[PDB]
Amino acid sequence: FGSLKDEDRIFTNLYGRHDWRLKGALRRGDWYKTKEILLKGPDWILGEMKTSGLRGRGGAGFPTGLKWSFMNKPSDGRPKYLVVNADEGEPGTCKDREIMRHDPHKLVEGCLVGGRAMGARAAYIYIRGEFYNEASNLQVAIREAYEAGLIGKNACGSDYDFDVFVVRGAGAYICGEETALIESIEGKQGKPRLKPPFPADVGVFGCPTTVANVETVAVSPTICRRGGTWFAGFGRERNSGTKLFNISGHVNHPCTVEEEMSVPLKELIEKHAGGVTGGWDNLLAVIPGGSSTPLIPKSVCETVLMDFDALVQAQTGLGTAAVIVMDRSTDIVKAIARLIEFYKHESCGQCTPCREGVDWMNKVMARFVKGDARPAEIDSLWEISKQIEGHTICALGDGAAWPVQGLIRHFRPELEDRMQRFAQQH
Amino acid sequence: TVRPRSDVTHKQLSAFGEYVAEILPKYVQQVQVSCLDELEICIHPDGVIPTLTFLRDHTNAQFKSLADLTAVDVPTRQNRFEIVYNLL
Amino acid sequence: YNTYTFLDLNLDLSKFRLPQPSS
Amino acid sequence: SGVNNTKKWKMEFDTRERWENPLMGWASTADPLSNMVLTFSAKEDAIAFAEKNGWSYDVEEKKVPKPKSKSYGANFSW
Amino acid sequence: FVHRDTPENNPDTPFDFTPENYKRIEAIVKNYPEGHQAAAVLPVLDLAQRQNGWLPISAMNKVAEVLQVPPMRVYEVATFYTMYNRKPVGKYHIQVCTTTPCMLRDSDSILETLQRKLGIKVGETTPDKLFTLIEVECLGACVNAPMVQINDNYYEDLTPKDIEEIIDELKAGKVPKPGPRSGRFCCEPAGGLTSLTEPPKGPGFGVQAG
Amino acid sequence: PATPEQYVPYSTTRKKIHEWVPPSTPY
Amino acid sequence: SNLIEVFVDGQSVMVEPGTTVLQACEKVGMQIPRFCYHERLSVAGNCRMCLVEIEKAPKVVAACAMPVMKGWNILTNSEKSKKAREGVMEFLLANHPLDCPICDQGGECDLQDQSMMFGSDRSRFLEGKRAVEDKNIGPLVKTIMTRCIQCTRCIRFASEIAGVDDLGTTGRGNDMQVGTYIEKMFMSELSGNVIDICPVGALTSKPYAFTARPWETRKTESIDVMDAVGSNIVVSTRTGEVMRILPRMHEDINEEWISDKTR
Amino acid sequence: ITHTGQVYDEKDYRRVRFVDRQKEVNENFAIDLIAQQPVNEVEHRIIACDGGGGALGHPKVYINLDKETKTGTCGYCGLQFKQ
Amino acid sequence: PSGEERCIACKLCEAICPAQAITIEAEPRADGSRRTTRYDIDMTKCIYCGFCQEACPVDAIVEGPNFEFSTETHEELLYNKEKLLNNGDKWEAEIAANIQADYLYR
Ligand SMILES: Cc1cc2nc3c(=O)[nH]c(=O)nc-3n(C[C@H](O)[C@H](O)[C@H](O)COP(=O)(O)O)c2cc1C
Ligand code: SF4
Ligand code: SF4
Ligand code: SF4
Ligand code: SF4
Ligand code: FES
Ligand code: FES
Ligand SMILES: [Zn+2]
Repeated sequence: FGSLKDEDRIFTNLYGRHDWRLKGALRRGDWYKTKEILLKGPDWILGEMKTSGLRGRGGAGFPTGLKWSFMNKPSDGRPKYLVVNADEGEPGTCKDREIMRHDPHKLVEGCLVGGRAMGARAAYIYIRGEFYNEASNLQVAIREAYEAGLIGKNACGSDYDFDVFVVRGAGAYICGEETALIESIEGKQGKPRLKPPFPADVGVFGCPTTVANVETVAVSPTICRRGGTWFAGFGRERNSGTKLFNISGHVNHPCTVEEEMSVPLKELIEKHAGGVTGGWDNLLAVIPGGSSTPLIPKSVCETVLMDFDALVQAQTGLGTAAVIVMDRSTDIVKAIARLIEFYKHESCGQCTPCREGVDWMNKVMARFVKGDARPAEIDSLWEISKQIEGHTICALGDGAAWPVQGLIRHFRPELEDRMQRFAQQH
Repeated sequence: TVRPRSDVTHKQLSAFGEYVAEILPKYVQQVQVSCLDELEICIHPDGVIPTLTFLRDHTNAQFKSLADLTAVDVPTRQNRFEIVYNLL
Repeated sequence: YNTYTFLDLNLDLSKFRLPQPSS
Repeated sequence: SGVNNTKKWKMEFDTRERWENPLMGWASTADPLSNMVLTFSAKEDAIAFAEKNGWSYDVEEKKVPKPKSKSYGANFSW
Repeated sequence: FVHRDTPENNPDTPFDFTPENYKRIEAIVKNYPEGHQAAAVLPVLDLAQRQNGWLPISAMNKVAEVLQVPPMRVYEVATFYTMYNRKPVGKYHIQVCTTTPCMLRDSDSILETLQRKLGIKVGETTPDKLFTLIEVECLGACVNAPMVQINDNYYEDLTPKDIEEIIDELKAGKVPKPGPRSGRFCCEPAGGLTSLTEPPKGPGFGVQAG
Repeated sequence: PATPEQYVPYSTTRKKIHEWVPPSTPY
Repeated sequence: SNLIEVFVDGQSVMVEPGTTVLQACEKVGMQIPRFCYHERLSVAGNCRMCLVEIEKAPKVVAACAMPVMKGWNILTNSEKSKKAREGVMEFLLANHPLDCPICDQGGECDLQDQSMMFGSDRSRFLEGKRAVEDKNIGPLVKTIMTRCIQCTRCIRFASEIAGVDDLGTTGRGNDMQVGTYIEKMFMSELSGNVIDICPVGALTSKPYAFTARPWETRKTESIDVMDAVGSNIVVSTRTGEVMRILPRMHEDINEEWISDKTR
Repeated sequence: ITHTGQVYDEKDYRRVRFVDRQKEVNENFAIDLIAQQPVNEVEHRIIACDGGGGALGHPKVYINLDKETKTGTCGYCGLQFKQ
Repeated sequence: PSGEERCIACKLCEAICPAQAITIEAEPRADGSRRTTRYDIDMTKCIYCGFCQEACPVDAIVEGPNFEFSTETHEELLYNKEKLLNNGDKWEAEIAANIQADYLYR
C-alpha cells in the first residue's frame, strides 16, 4: 500500500548522507551475505526472485525471474554475459541516476549476485554519456571492490569468476533499448534488432546476453540477502516490491522517494514529495511512467494507485514510474508536442513506421498547438498513431503513439477549441 | 463502389442451373452461377442442338432469342475455341 | 573532475580485469 | 522484385529486321509475326501448338530460384 | 550529414593520439573481448573528442586505423550520436535541457536569460568562442528541471540569476561550483527528506535466512 | 480580345550510330 | 523429416525449420509485399511493409525475419494485414518526392505497384515534404537520393556481394541519409547492380538516364560475351537499337548480377 | 539546325525534301530562354516548385537549396534557385 | 512562361495513345535537364481523343481549338516537335484561356 518503512527502504543511501564509497557501504552492510548467496547456488538465487515475483524496474514490465531464467540454459561454448543499462533517456528517470551517484556498490554486488544467477562471465554497465560525473563515481566504487577482491576471479572468496566494466553512452535515448544497447556495445550504430533472435540466444558479441534496468540488478542482492518474500509482501498481487518514484513538474517539492508501490496517486504528491503545486485541483493531468506512458487526467488520478496492473487497467503504463505533473496553467497540447519533438530528434530511423510517422505527428502536433489545423485532423492523428503503435521494430514507436493517444482520449475538447480559436481570428 | 446486387437472382438462377443439369444429364459438364449473377451451362459439343432446343422450347425455361454466338480462342487448351451462345 | 579521469580509471582497472576470451 | 510475370510459358518468334523509315525516322518492319507472344500454361501445351502450326521450337526449361535459407540472427554472429 | 572537405576541417589536418592518449586507447580495447577491437569505436571516438572537440574527418579516419575498422563504420557512429561534435564547439559548450519536464519548470525561462548573457543566438559559439549554447534534450536530471550542462558540469535548479552567477564565474575564473544551486542537492524533497532519516539498519539486518 | 512554306518532316534523332571512318593514309 | 507444418491461409504447407514467414507464403504461392528484403541479401526488417498476422496472435510479425513456428496459420489477406500495409504505404509515400515522370524507374517501381495494389487510394499528408542533397557516387550511378526509402539494400549489397564498404547510413531520425559520408565515388565492379537492386529510382543509371521507359522496351534474353563467366543477361531493345542490358537470373552462372563492363 | 541538331549533311539526299519548300524549325530554344531567367533566391532550406501554379503547373516537388554550391533545379522547370 | 519546354519526356502519352501515334525519344539536353530530342504525332493516325492532354502531368501536350489545318499532302500531317512547339508558340494566348476556363472541371 503505502508509507514504506525506512526499515524496508532498500536504497538507504539515497540522497547521499552516507559514504557512497565502500566504507559507507560496509556500514550499510551491502556486502554481508554475498559469499553465502553465491554458494547456495544459481538455482537458489532464481528461486528467490521467482518467490519475489519482481517485475522489470525499467519501462517494460516482465517477470524479472523468468527473464533471467531464460539464459540459465546450459552454455553452448560461448561465454554468457550481463549487460546493465544505466542509460535512462526517458524524461523523469533521474530514478537510476541516484544509484550510480550514490550507493554504487549496491549495483556492483547486484551485478555479481545477478551474474551467478545467469552464470555470466562478465557484466558491462552502459551509463549515459551525459553522466560523466556518475561514470567517475562507479569505477572508483568498482576499483574499491576488486582491491577488496569482492569482484574479479574467485570473487568474494568463491569458485565463481566475474569482471564488471563501464561503457560510455553517447547521448542516445534509443541506446536504452534492450537490443540497441547491445549494438552500441558491439560498436555499430545504435539501431535495435528484431526480436526473433532473442537477446539471450544471440548477443553482445554474439553470445548469450541479458539486459536489466540498474534498479533491477541493484535490488537482487538485497532481495536474496534479505527475504525475497519479505519484499513480495510489499507488492500487490503480480505487482510487488518498492520501486523508486520520481515526481517532477508542478509539485511543491519534486524528489525521488523509494516509497512503496501500489501508492494512491493522490497520496504520493499529497503525503511525500510535494503536494501538487497550486493545489490538488490544479492538476490538468499526470504522466505516471514518464514520456512513453499516456498521461491520465485528474479525474482518474486520485482513483488509481501506482502499480503496473492498476495502470494497464487505466490504459497507462507504470514504466519508469516517473510522475510528471501538469497544472491548469499548462498547454497540454504544446507539452505533448515537445515529447513528439523529443522523439523526432531521437528515433533511429531504421524502421519506416517510426521514421516518417513520428515526424508526421510532429508536424501535425506543431500545427495543433498553433490551432492552424482543422478539427477533422485530430482523429486522423488518431489513425496515424495506431499505424505506428503495432508496426514498429522496437517499442519507441510504441512509446511515441501513446502520448498522442492520451491527448486525443481525454483532452479532445481543448484541442478542438485551439482549432476554433485560430479559425475565428482568421 | 460495390455493385448494388440482388441475392434473389443468384439463388433463383442457381436453382435453374441445377434444374437444367438434372433435365439434361448427358450433355452438361459443368454449371455455375458466376458472381456477376449470370448463369453458364457448359455442354459437351454434341449437346449443342439438344441443350439449346430444350431451352428454346420448354415451358419452365423459354429462351427464345439468341443474343450472340462467339468463340474465345484460348490457344493453350487442347480444344482451343470455346464457342459461347448467350440466350435471352 | 577532468576529461581524461574516467578513462584513466579504466587504465587503472585493467589489471583488475582478468583475461578476456578470444573467438 | 515481382514474380507474377514469370509464371506462364510464352511462345515468341524470331527477331527479324527492324529498320528506319526514311521520311520520319520511325522504326519499320516487314515481319508480320513480330509482335506475336502467345501465352500458354505449360511446356506440354506450347510444344503442342508449335508442332500443330508447323513452326520450329527451341524450348528453354524454367529457372525457379532454388530455396536459399535466410536467418535474421546470422548476421549477429562474430 | 556530408563532410565537404574544408581547409580547417579536412583530411589535411594531422590527428594522432598523444603518447598518453594511445595508452588510454589500449586500456579500452582490452575491456572488450579479444578480436573485438571494433567495439572500441565509441569509447575511442570519445577520446578523440576528449583530445579535440572539433574531431575533424582526419580524426575519424585515424580512429578507423587504430581500431582497424572501415572508416565508414566510424563515420556512421560519429553521425548517429549527438555526444560527438563534427564541428568546432566552443570552449564551454552550454547545453540547456528543454524536454517537457524542464519546460514546465520554466527551463525555457532559463534559455532567454542565457541567450542575453552570452549575447548570442541559440545554437552557435560566442564570437569569443568562449561559450556555445545548444538546446539539448532530456539530460536525466529532471528532478531539478531547470538545468544546463556545461562540459560535464551539469548544473541544476537554475534560475536566471543562478545562471547569472554561473556564467560570470565561467567568464572570469573557473570551476564555478558545478552542481545544484538551491541546496536541494540531488533529488531531496525540498521541504524535507521525509524518509531515510532513520539510521541505517546495519549489515545482517533483515537477512531472514534469505 | 505552290507556297514554299510547307511543313516537311525530319528524323530529329542525332543519327544513333557511328561508322568506322577508314584510315586516311595508306600503310 | 524435420519438416515442420505451417498454414498459409489454410494450404497447410510443410516447411524446413528456419524458413521465414515470407518464405512460407512463397511455396503456397502468395507474395508478401516487400521492400528491404532481397533473396541473396541479409534480412534487415527496415521497411516493415511485410507485416502479416499469424493466427490468434496479438501483433503483426515481419515476414522477413520471423522464423515460422509449428502450426501458425499465416493470414496474408486479413483485414489486419491490409491495414498494416495501407498504413505503411501511407508513410513511405508521405516523404516521397512526386517526380514519377522524372523517375526513370517509372514502370520499374516496386513502390508504385505495391501502392497501386496494396496501398491507399488517397493521401492524408497535408504537411511539408523533406529533400536530401544529390551527391556524386560515380559516372555510372545517378543518385537522385531524395527518392530513397532508407531500405538499406544498397548498404548491404555494397558490403556483402561487393566487398566495398564505402556506402553507409549517416544520421538518425527522419534525417537518416544513406550515402558516403565524404564524397568518394563507389568505384568497384558489380557497382551497377545497386541500380537494379534499389527498388526506388533514387540512384539509377546515368547513361540510361532518360532514353526510354520500360513498357516500350522489348526484352530479348541473351548471353554475356564481354567476360568468360558467360553471365545470363536481358538486352532491352526499343525500335531496333539496344537501350540497356540488365541481368536475368541463372542460379549457377550469374545469380541476378552482371559486371560493370557488360552493362 | 534544330535545338537538337538534326542538320542534314550537305550530301544527304534527305535534303530534297526542302526544295521548293523550307524547314520547320523553332527559333526559341529552351536551353537559352531558361538561362535568361533570374535564379529564384529563397530563405528556406527547402522550397517548393508547383511550376508557378496550382493544377495549372507541374507536379509539386520540394527542392533542397541547401548548398549555395548548387542552385537546386526543379527537374520539371529547369529553374535554378539561389538559396 | 519562362520559355522552357514543359514536356519532360515521360512517355505517359504514347503508352495511352490508342492509335499508337507518338514517338518521343529523349536525352539529357546537356544542361543536365530532361527534355525531348524527339516528339511526334502522325496526325493521320490520331483520333482527337484528348487522352494525351489529360494524362500529361505538366500540361505540355494539349489539343488546341484549330480545325482549319487541312493540307494538300501527306507529309504536312506528320507533325514533329517543332511544328507542335511553334504551333504552341502560336495559340498560347488562345489555349490558356480555355485551360483556365476548364481547369476546375478537370
Ligand atoms: C526507445 C527506448 C528507450 C529505452 N530506454 C531505456 C533506458 O534508458 N533504461 C532502461 O532501463 N530501459 C530502457 N528501455 C527498455 C529496454 O528496452 C529494456 O526493456 C529494459 O532496459 C529492460 O530492463 P528490465 O528488464 O530490468 O526492466 C528502452 C526501450 C526503448 C524502446
Ligand atoms: S520511385 Fe520514382 S517512380 Fe517509384 S514512385 Fe518514387 S518517383 Fe514515382
Ligand atoms: S538507395 Fe535504393 S537501396 Fe539504398 S536505401 Fe535508398 S532505396 Fe534502399
Ligand atoms: S507531353 Fe506531357 S506527357 Fe507526353 S511526354 Fe511530354 S510531358 Fe510526358
Ligand atoms: S489525341 Fe491523338 S495523340 Fe493524343 S492520344 Fe488521342 S490519339 Fe494519341
Ligand atoms: S527533461 Fe531536462 S532533465 Fe529530463
Ligand atoms: S520486407 Fe519484411 S522487413 Fe521490409
Ligand atoms: Zn518547377
